[PDB]
Amino acid sequence: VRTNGAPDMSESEFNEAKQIYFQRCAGCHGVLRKGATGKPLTPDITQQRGQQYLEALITYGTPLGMELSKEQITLMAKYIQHTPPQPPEWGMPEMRESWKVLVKPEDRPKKQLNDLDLPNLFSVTLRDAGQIALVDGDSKKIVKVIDTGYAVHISRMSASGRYLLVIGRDARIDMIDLWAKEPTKVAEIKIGIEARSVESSKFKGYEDRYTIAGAYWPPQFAIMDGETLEPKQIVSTRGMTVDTQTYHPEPRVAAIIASHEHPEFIVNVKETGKVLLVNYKDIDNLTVTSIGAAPFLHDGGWDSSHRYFMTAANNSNKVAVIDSKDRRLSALVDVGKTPAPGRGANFVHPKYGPVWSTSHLGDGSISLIGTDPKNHPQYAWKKVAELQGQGGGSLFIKTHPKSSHLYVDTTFNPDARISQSVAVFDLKNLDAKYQVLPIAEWADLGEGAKRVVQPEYNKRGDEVWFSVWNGKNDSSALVVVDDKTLKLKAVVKDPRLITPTGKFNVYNTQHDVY
Amino acid sequence: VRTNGAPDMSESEFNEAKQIYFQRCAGCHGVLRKGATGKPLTPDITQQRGQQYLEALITYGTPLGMELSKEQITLMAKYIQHTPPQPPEWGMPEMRESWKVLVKPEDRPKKQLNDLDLPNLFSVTLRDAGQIALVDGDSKKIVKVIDTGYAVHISRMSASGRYLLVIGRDARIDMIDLWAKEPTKVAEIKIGIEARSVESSKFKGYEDRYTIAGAYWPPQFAIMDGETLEPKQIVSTRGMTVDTQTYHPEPRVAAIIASHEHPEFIVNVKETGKVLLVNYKDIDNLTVTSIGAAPFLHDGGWDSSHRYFMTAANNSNKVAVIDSKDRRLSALVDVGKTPAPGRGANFVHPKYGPVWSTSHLGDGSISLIGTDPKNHPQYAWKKVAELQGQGGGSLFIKTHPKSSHLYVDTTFNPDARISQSVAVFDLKNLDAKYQVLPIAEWADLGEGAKRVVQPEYNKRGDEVWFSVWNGKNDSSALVVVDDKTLKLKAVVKDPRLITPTGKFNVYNTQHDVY
Ligand code: DHE
Ligand code: DHE
Ligand code: HEC
Ligand code: HEC
Repeated sequence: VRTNGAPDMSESEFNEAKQIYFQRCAGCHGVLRKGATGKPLTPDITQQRGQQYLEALITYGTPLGMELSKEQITLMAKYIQHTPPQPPEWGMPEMRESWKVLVKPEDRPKKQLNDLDLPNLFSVTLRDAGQIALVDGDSKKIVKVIDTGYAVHISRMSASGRYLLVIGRDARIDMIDLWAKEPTKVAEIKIGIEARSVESSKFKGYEDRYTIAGAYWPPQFAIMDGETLEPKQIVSTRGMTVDTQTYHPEPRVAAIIASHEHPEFIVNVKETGKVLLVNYKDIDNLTVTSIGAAPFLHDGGWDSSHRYFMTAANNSNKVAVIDSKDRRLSALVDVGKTPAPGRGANFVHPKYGPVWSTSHLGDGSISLIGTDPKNHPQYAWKKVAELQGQGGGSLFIKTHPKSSHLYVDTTFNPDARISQSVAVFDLKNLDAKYQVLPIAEWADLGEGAKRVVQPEYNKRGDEVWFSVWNGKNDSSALVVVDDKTLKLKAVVKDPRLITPTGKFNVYNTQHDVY
Repeated sequence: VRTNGAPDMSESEFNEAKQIYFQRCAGCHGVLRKGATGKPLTPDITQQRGQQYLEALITYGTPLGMELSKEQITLMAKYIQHTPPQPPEWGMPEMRESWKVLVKPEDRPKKQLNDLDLPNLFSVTLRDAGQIALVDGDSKKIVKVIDTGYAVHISRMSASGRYLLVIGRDARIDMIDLWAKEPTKVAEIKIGIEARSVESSKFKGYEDRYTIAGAYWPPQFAIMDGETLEPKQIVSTRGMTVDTQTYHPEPRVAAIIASHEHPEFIVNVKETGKVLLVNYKDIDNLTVTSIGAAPFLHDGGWDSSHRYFMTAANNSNKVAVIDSKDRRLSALVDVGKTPAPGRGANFVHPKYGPVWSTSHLGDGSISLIGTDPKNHPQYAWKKVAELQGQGGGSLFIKTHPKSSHLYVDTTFNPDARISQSVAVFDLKNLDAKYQVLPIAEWADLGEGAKRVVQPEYNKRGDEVWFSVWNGKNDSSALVVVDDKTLKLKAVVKDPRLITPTGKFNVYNTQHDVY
């Protein structure tokens, strides 16, 4: 057991110094030792550190985000310097053992045990901390900090409006009961090594029946019981591509959305460019429909009518329209460079009719795609208009049926001021340019990167919440703006609020209000 | 580039001395250098041969079944001594290039151009020769010897009764027109590295629309146009198992049968134990239903009513009943050791009603499973009776609706006499023991292994054809018996008849007459 220029020793040691890498350095440091937003563990940045320094750093840790014997550390040190490993296959045993039922279905209350205005609660992600903050929308006070998995990507609500599903990027799901005295974890499970999406069944006759979770590694998605989180089925997404029709060993599972028209899960499988329609009717025998879209599928959401899944194929610069009723690809609308909608933004255009919008990453723009074939067939599935935001590097854009301004964030732009503000449009005059809201400046944080991410409204549609994403150590905040006035309403600040990313309003998430 | 005790040299050479192994030593010598019925190429039987002898043997060949420069031979010699390789991924380019249209659909005749009694022709496989013999059923004369791929496993008829599909174990399919002056190849294609089954669409509204072929390597099946053999879709079978629900990197595609009730292909995926129902309605978007059966699925066939696919799960010692109408697993009937039906044998029992039978490999016996839930529900999906053949190592068993004797071969039994004869039962008295027919002795071949394989009837149901499978060099024959008399009718002998294995009667294969 040898690499291209670092300590080489054999056997057994390879298998174990790497099983110790996937211990609690799997989700933190990556699958192929990548390491987004932190400093890399790629063979060369680490070989430069050395056989002496690496032992030291692993042994005492560091103060920005750091149990093992001297022998296991000497190991990890000579072995992170080695050729990159063979990522484990996470099957049913590994998944059924990680399954822990913290509270039984009968032990759980029949009705609410708190004064909490549940539909107006915010499930805020605390990335680097590996927890979620249950912030109140009126009092602007953190009601409860719950211990979850690492870097909770998204939070989904169980259609009923009772349970809160949260998934870590380390593939650890946690179910939370919002009806308990103090809302705490009632079930947990690890569905892979690295994941992104969790989702519950939301069709007519199944509200909360099954829970699905998509994984980045292994290329699979796992279906569970939507009450106890009991693994029932696991399906591999390894297969042939849509473009070149060739084999691909790692087609990652991206976004998932429950079909409201049929008993299915609409699963975005990235690299292959196939949107899977996973029928659950008969679960011990799965029926999957492989709808070819466009390569590199990513995020997206529902249109105004909950019929069309508007997904972004980012490295193809197209938006795929999935018809959830007729179960086919409606069109591959060509949009600008690297589209990134999140769930998207739905409003009613005066001169074009009901639309769905998306901000971009390579380009800027906000493409307006028509979502109505019945009353506006000449505009549906075309980039009819086009608006212009501050610049590239945009992740989300938001709107609400209650009132008027359209918000587009720009989290990853090199221009400091742009990456610390949002472009607010007025729908009642689209030819009018945006108003730059100094979100991060209003926060009064002082020093840091102060990146502005995700515009998330409250139930009522009067407030718009922002996350000022700043380093683990730096002062981070949540900025609340009044939609009608366009002025600052409040700033939620706290040291427990370590790296706030995604904020999910319970009602708005549950009823898909975007 | 080094192994555990043989010449080691680097780079480039690994990739090429192995691309030359998959040249024309892929189908002949195996995927992982296995090598059924010939002497192995496993690292140790070959390392013992030596760096000097291997160069010699590859350079001059041998007289029992054997272009490259001295450098490429020196290569192959140092490199077959190396660690076993990384089997290529055969995608769409490699498959679309291998596609050759030898005759256009318009160039082909509107009606027959020969005196041939097409429904009573035998497509006989000549294994080691890599060809098929079109033997006549009345005159017992080879009408045409056609050049195909290596070791043509099965031969399937296009529902119409016009085209003859033949697939090599080297995954080379060849379509043959039986209406041409001299029936020759009208289309060919290579769908993988190693395959077994080919099949055409046989449901009500699709007779000859699409052609499917299952592969052992890569774990996939390819769907083509049933007229021109145009690759349209390729699907990977790599996935989770049914028993332990764990990942498996090589679930081999075994038997395939076209559903006569729905627009589907019933695909047996071995290792995973999943019987796939591949819907073709909309081909650019495939709907697959994963019906869990029992691990290690293999062969099988239809019942009397063409409704139930009776497949054998050999290393599970069960027979899975697939309902092609209601689209579910009907039952997992427990049978004896290592079941091997082929397509099976269907007859009407006097005291139990319509049944399906299967001979075995580990055990002997012929298990009788009831195939009627309507008139005989108390016997359906149970091993009601049980008959006894000569011994273990049995591959096929046959019967015909016209007349009375049931034949069970035994090709792989150590007892020479047993492996050279067939057990003939009388259905009109099942308590009566079998009559041992000295098939290979009647052939008058003299020296050899003289293995008896596959009882195949003629259209009329009066003759029963056997294949006396003897070595490439030895004298091989086809023995024809008269079913009514149980005596010898004729013996087809010829030197072109090198290793006769599977004999397929055109009408009997087409209309699934077993
Ligand atoms: C597949 C996917 C979804 C859709 C889920 C769904 O709705 O079913 C999604 C949505 C999301 C949403 C959902 C918002 C919504 O309301 O729609 C949030 C909060 C979010 C926070 C982040 N995303 Fe996300 N995102 C990825 C994956 C995804 N992001 C990546 O792979 C990527 C590009 C790289 C990575 O490092 O993981 C990435 C980076 C980020 C971030 O950097 C964020 C800001 C911080 C973080 O935690 O990593 N992503
Ligand atoms: C999956 C499969 C089928 C069903 C196809 C269908 O109907 O869709 C089948 C049927 C068949 C049938 C179909 C007969 C029928 O009418 O049902 C034939 C002729 C046949 C000749 C052989 N079979 Fe076969 N057979 C395999 C695979 C299969 N055999 C193997 O993998 C195995 C065990 C090992 C191997 O070496 O390939 C194997 C060995 C053999 C032989 O040794 C035979 C006698 C000679 C040869 O050519 O290799 N198999
Ligand atoms: C588990 C056995 C491991 C291994 C192999 C390493 N880590 Fe971590 N790591 C993480 C963070 C946030 C940092 C950056 C902040 C800081 O250093 O304070 C790091 C950095 C490292 C390095 C050094 C990088 C360099 O400068 O070259 C190395 C060699 C390293 N880690 C190895 C995060 C985490 C955790 C997230 C809380 C956890 C747990 C781990 N690391 C675990 C391990
Ligand atoms: C392609 C580049 C190759 C390689 C690597 C080899 N063969 Fe063949 N082989 C086949 C048969 C039928 C035999 C047995 C009969 C006989 O030897 O006459 C063999 C045997 C070998 C051996 C030697 C086995 C031993 O005694 O140790 C080796 C080293 C070997 N082959 C290498 C069949 C075929 C073919 C089927 C017609 C083809 C073509 C190839 N072999 C091609 C190659």
